[PDB]
Amino acid sequence: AELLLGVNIDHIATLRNARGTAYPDPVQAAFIAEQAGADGITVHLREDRRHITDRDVRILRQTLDTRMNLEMAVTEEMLAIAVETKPHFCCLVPEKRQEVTTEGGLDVAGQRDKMRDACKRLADAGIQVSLFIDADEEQIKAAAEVGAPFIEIHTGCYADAKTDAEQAQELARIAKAATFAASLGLKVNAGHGLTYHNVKAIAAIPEMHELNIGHAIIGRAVMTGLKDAVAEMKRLMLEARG
Amino acid sequence: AELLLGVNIDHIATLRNARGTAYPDPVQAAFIAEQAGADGITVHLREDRRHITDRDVRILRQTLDTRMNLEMAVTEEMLAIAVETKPHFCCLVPEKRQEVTTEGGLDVAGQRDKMRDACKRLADAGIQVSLFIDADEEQIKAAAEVGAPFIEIHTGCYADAKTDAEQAQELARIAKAATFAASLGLKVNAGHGLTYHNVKAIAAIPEMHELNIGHAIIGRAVMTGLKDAVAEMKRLMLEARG
Amino acid sequence: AELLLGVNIDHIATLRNARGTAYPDPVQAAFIAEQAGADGITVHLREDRRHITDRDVRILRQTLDTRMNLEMAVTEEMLAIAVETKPHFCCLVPEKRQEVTTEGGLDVAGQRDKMRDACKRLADAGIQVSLFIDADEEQIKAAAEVGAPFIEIHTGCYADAKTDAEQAQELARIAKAATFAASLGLKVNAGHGLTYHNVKAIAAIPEMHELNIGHAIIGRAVMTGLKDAVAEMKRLMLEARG
Amino acid sequence: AELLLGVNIDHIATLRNARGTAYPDPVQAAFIAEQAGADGITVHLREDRRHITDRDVRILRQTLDTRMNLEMAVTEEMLAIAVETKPHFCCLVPEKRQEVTTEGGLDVAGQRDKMRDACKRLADAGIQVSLFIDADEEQIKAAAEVGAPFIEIHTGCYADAKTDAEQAQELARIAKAATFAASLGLKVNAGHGLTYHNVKAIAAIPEMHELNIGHAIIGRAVMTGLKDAVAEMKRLMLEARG
Amino acid sequence: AELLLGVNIDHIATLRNARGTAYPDPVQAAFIAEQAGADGITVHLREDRRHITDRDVRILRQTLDTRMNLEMAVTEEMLAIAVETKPHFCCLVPEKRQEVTTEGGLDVAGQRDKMRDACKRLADAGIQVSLFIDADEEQIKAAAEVGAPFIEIHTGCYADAKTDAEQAQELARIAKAATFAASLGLKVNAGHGLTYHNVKAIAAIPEMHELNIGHAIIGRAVMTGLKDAVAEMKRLMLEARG
Amino acid sequence: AELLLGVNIDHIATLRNARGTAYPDPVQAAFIAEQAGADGITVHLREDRRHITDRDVRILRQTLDTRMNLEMAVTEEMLAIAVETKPHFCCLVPEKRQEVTTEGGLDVAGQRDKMRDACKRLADAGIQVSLFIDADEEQIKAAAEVGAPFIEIHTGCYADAKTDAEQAQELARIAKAATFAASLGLKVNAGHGLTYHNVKAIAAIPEMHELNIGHAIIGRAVMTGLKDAVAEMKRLMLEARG
Amino acid sequence: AELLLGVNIDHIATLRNARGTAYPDPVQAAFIAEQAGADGITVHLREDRRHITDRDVRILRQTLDTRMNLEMAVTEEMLAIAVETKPHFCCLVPEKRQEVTTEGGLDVAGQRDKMRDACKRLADAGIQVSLFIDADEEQIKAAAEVGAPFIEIHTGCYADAKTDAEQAQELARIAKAATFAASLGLKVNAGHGLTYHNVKAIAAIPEMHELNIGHAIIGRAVMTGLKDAVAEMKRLMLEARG
Amino acid sequence: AELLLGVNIDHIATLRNARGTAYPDPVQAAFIAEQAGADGITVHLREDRRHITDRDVRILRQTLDTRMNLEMAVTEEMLAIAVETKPHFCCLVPEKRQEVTTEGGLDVAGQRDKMRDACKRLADAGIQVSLFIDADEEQIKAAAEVGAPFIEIHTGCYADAKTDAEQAQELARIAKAATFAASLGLKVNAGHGLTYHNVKAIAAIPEMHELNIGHAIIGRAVMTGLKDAVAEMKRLMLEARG
Ligand code: PXP
Ligand code: PXP
Ligand code: PXP
Ligand code: PXP
Ligand code: PXP
Ligand code: PXP
Ligand code: PXP
Repeated sequence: AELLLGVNIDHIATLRNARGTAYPDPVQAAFIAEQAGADGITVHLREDRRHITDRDVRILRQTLDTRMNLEMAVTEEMLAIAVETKPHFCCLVPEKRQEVTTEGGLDVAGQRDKMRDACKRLADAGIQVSLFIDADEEQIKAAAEVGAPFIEIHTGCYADAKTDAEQAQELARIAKAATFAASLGLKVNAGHGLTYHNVKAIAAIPEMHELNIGHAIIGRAVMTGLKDAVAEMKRLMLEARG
Repeated sequence: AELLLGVNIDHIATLRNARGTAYPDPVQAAFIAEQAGADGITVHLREDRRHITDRDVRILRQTLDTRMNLEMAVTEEMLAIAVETKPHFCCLVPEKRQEVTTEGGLDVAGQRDKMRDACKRLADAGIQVSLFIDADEEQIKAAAEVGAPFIEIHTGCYADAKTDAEQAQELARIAKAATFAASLGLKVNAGHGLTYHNVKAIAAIPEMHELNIGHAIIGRAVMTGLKDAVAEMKRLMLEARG
Repeated sequence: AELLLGVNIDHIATLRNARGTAYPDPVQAAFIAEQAGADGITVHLREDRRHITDRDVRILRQTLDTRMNLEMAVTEEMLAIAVETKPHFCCLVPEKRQEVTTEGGLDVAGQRDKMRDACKRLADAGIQVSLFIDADEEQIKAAAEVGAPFIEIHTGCYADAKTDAEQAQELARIAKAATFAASLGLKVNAGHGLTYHNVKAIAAIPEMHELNIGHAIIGRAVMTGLKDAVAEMKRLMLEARG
Repeated sequence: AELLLGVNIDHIATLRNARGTAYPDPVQAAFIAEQAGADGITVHLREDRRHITDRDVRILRQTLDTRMNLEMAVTEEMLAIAVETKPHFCCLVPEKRQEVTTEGGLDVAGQRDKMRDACKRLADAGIQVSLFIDADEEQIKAAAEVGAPFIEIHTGCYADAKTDAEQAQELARIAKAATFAASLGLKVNAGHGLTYHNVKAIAAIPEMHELNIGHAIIGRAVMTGLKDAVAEMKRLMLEARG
Repeated sequence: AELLLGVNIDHIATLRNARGTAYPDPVQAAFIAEQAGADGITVHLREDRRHITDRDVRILRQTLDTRMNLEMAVTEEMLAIAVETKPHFCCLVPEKRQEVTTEGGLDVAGQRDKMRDACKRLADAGIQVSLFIDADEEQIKAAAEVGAPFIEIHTGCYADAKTDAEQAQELARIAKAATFAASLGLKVNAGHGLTYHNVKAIAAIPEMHELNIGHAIIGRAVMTGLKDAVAEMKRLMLEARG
Repeated sequence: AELLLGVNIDHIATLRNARGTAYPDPVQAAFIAEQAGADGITVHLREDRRHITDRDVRILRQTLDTRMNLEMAVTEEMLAIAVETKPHFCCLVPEKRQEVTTEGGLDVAGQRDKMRDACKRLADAGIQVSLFIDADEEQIKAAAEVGAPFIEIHTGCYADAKTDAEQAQELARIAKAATFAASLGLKVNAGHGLTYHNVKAIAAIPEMHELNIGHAIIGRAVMTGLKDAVAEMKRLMLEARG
Repeated sequence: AELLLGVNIDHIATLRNARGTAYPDPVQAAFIAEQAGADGITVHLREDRRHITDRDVRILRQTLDTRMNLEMAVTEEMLAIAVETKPHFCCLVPEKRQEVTTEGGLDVAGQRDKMRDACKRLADAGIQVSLFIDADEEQIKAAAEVGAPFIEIHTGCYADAKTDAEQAQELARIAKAATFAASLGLKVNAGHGLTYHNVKAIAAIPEMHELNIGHAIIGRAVMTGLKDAVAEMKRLMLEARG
Repeated sequence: AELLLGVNIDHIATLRNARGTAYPDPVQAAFIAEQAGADGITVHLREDRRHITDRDVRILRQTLDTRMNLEMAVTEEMLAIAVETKPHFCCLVPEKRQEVTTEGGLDVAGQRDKMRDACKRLADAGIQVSLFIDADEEQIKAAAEVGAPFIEIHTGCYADAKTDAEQAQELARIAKAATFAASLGLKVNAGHGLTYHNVKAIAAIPEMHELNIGHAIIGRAVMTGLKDAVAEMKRLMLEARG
């Protein structure tokens, strides 16, 4: 099967929420992405509704032609929204109310019960769960044990590497983590900080199932337009695999 | 002489600052806009460097092929920077820091002395001053008496009008204010809230020298790309005048 | 006051409804059209929901950046839906459950009580009413007398003209009818059967406020794409006025 | 031997037939498609001529630069039309006058005499026959036994799969069925319900000769234009094979 | 009314007829032209079928969305074909079997009876006749007297002018001829040798109803593509009139 | 090494020569093609200067950025011009003057001495010689014995095959001939009649060095423009080899 | 009638001559420009052949579809080249210190016999002569006295104005000089330093016959490509006259 | 893994410096290239600042989203600039006669102490150093001996080959030199004179890390625009490795 691309459109909403106006509309962006290389659309419903809103989730759930990947913190509010929304995928992330963006991976190994119940609860509601974690063997083994079918490896450290060596070290760390996760029966994704110049090495990793990318695509889109921004990212991804 | 377009690129920076990375870069957005219909580039340096930064102003000042319109609050920090930067145009606006955007016009009539000096100060630097004000005769007479070459009428109320009637009222108000301003020897600009659907009626106002538009252009841009977004806005404006 | 274009996206749904699938989605078409020259989006909620559905109307009302023009028959059902949806505009038309399309013109002059009540009811909910009528001064006088602020002249006979002379005659007739309409205080729109080759003569009529075009645009769109189809239509319309 | 694409333009006519007008014209669509990646054009001449008409078939047979694949039910009428038109390919399908679309699969195993005669008759006129069947080895063995050189596996159950597991199962089933088909000397096509997101798994099946896709392409076309819609589909198909 | 453009597609056929292949097909070119600025499609059925064939006329007559302008010599063969074909317009030209192209205008003043019967015969068959003639008062008066509703002034001499003065003289000669023709009640067209650099002066002439252009459009199309080639010619024409 | 594309621009001239004007100009068409996938430009100087002229060869020789492939008949006039012009490649073909195009291959086996000298003569000028021949071993052995570096297999019969079977026969014949030619140390090219739909099977033949294609490319060009036409042909060829 | 644009392609050669290679080729740039809004092509053959070369001139003279405007210094070498070349226009420019004014134009009032001689000589050969001069009444009287039919006003000072005031002044001086020149029977062009942002004010001057623009267009072309850069400039010019 | 492309934007500055103006601006060309396939940007800061200037370097260092490859001659001025500039890469090149070999590369084997010194010094500052040298074993041993981590092979001879044979020879010599260089622990780049038609053979060499290309891309850009020129070059490179 081919490498999939999940396009995170949160930042379309962050441009909108800077004013009280309704544009640009994430609902439009999703249609564009889905027709230009996206295999899924991702939204992170933050507790503070900083960008994506309940209104967005609600309409997107009815308009997406592919499937929704709902990113959210593991809280009662979100599990409840998640269960009612029935998104195809749900990606559990850690979240501070005023963090710049998603900081690190979930602390699964240190909250086994909490994650186990959440996975169970989402799974009963027919949602395929993905735990966003660091390329960390302990967290990976834990994710598998709490029952999650997917993990999504945080590519931030790789993305922020300051030197070519630091970068190669993070790459290898991620590739090995991915291999270990698959050996435990997990399906594995990756995301955060992926760009047009750093994505191919990540996409070359065989175990990768889907990459979730947002900011870099939206950043290219304001110059170039979303359609091309997405098509270009999807092109580079398949090139790395061929 | 033709109606001019000033593109505000603040929101390119908004998108960039949502994260710690450097893209999208306001410097790229300016080249694009200048080559697609913009006659000048506007940047608003907020006290809280929310979006546009000193870095941005410093490089932009060296890369713009047209000219800078520096929107700023009337404070000593800003006046010093302006005198220092020598932007072709300077647009004085009220500011609070935690504001969603620039609300209404400047209280010029109520601070004649403070405005009188800033105008003289900036003009001695060879900068052309624009006072962002409400479509209010008291304020226009003030701006005139104080010596500012330009005023920029706030189109916010017109943009937010809730009914067709309310819109029409706000329009006639801006149109009558523009004629009045012109009769006092002021050159008049307009801006804030202008979109692809409400710009023409404002562009048709004879006295209008330049319209400063930002958010609606960036909003169209994440869908179509900055180039077409700017070219479209400019096309609508020239059509209005024709 | 620029000639406006209202894009009827009914036929996007005509294509969607031929199968059980959900694409093409009217919601996407609306965003494209509103950004390519459409000043308003029009949908005909038929008694038989052959294309636009309650879902489309419910979501469109939330995603439209411009304004909805709800075409509907005068029935208790429709009037209830309209009062609740609160479209910006509402266009009342004659409906025969099994018709190929709107055959043409409401009999207002013979149902003044019915139309009078409909108009008031919709106006009470804040909806600007448009009575779809033939280029007939008796019908027009009636529309004015019943209180509708708008009328839309049926351009179908003009569109189906079999000879250049028949066409010329229906043009003159539409033109005289529109001038009469305006002298009564009515705002006048026109629609049905307009094409890329017959639209200019109608757009040239000075009294025209908005043209409502659907089928020709969708027919061009499957070939060239909605964006260019809408833009071309709007371009020809503005050329006619110049 | 490259995977071929057969573009079914039935739905261009679906849009044309909603009115009395003659556009969009299937004849134009055919030229566009044949020049954008289509290797053959497909039309379904329905008993009720709801879309493609005798005119379309008569003109298409003269304007096609590639080859026609006539989809039709097995009736004396159709067989007579086919013998006279002499399409390069003919695809026999089950037809119920009022169906939404081809429901799926001919019952060949239970009408061997009928199908045997049809196949011979068409082959006598030089037409290469294709029996549209379900991924069913009994039906497939029969198609081979009756003398048809081609079969087209119905991909509808796979397209309408409600769960990833159901989908995976219909894929495996289509795949095993195709391999069995080939071992019998049959050439195997596939069609119905294929989309931009579900086409690769089908295109990857090595035995596949030509995919016949219609609705998804037209649905994308109203948005982006036929040319790009066909090209995108063909591009994804060739990527799956590589 | 706006200046119309009749696109002559003969040369699409001349490229085709250089081989025994069927491409490029005039039928495709006509659809493109008609959707890119053409108001009518012109074909010259030559006695030697050098480019356009009976097959072309026959299919075009069924596919054109606008109307056909049949150019032909005044011979029994053509009058008969013309009457059976019932094209909207028929343009009578003089013709040698092996001339490079149409050489000059019809000799109407010297074949009054012949032209009178031909006009009559075509007119009974409901065809609007146009006599292609030189910008010559005697020929123009004659055309009017023999009954033709249209004349088409040969722009060849203007097109071939060797010097700027020779050119200005031909321009004036054509403008005066056009004025004289209109004064006699004739509707007037122009064509032959019109290019992207010489068309505007011709289009600026008020009496001009439709320009018929071929070679230059096809010559640009091989580089640029027909759509743009036509749109560009149509753009220049309307510019000259505004 | 990759499969090369040689674009024959003769038919650009065909279109130009249909009239007395200078457009379209082969010189423009060459720049376009060289920048869109062509690795060389081919021009066939016919004795009757039907399309390409001495002017064309003289300027082209100075403007080509890649290299010229001069197709000519084996006559003294031509040999002299070739020796004079110094084209990188020279392709010897049979010619009659009133022929629709180049029919079959050169009779090399039957004129060994004449061909032996032309080859030696041209090679002494530093020109690489290609003998246009039929996929016939007798001719290939002849071309080998005579000293020509290259042979170009005539793909005409393959292009004209009337049935799928006949096509397959012609293909295997060209494929086996190419391998044979290669085994005798000849470099092999192919051409004549290659289209967008039959090129791949020929491109896939391993031994093929360069395919010379003209008419189908010019034919696509009047619709889409030379650039896309060439780029498309080249894309299909590289796909075949991959 | 129509304001004309002459594109100076000198800097195409400037980029080519930076190396020993032949690309980019001015011959190609000329075809692009002539089909994108250029009404003529300008090349300045410098004595030192810094950019444009003898071959450029020789070949361009055979490939231009419009006309050549040969720019040259007044020497015997150039007069003989121009006489032999027969360009349509010749623009005499200063190339040495003993030829220019303190501003940049050709010193005509100081070389009256030389110019009188060049003018008469070029004219005998059928070349229309333009004298490149300053917006200077003395030089203009001189040009009129000497026999030149055209003058081309140097817009450099205007283009280099450092302040708005300074710019308005130079504009004025050019406009006045244009009116003055016209009153003496001279046709007048303008050029040097014209850009996308300063051209409209110059285009609006009514007496302007043609604007000669080079560097800004090529400067834009490296980013957007020559076609759009030329088209855009022409569009801006026509907007200025509407 | 992926072959990389470094775009040299020197000639953007070459076109700008031909005048006193600031356009075209290298800062813009860099954003375009980095988003169109460039993996790095190269600027050669010449002692004479013929094209790239100090401001270019200073600003580019702050705007590049990828990395800078500073090309410079080995002098104290440049070493200090590079040390202070901290570009990611530095490519040492000959700028004076007493620095080059008879071919074009830097004479390392003849200035071993100087290079050993530059290499060590740049390295201490974190700059990866590349020595631009000939496909010469002696210079390569020297570069290895001296400590440089990279060499960039001069492809000029290969690019200027006058005959196919001559070209195959230089290709071979480059390939051998690449393998040899790699065997000594050096990473290797290539560049100078690479074009759209000669790059694939160089890209196919496995040891190649990055190709540095400038003039051909800018040469193409003036025609097609920088974005497509960069994209096209990158596409050709990747095709070569597939
Ligand atoms: C779990 C997860 N995956 C992917 C992303 C996408 O990150 P980026 O916007 O950096 O591409 C995010 C950012 O919210 C995330 O939180
Ligand atoms: C202070 C200020 N902010 C922003 C803008 C532009 O705002 P908007 O983004 O709505 O066009 C203007 C121009 O009126 C302005 O003066
Ligand atoms: C009242 C009215 N106006 C305009 C239209 C649009 O018509 P068309 O699809 O013919 O463009 C319709 C569709 O029936 C309509 O009912
Ligand atoms: C009567 C007539 N009008 C117009 C044309 C178009 O001429 P051109 O191909 O030169 O544009 C022709 C050429 O056949 C013609 O004969
Ligand atoms: C003599 C000759 N003519 C024409 C061509 C190209 O022909 P076509 O136009 O069919 O590609 C070739 C290349 O085979 C050729 O050798
Ligand atoms: C006489 C003349 N006119 C116009 C131009 C065009 O100047 P620019 O390249 O500045 O647009 C030039 C420069 O070659 C010139 O010499
Ligand atoms: C060391 C080096 N590499 C690569 C290049 C690129 O050369 P070209 O401009 O010929 O593509 C240059 C020329 O600046 C160079 O000096």
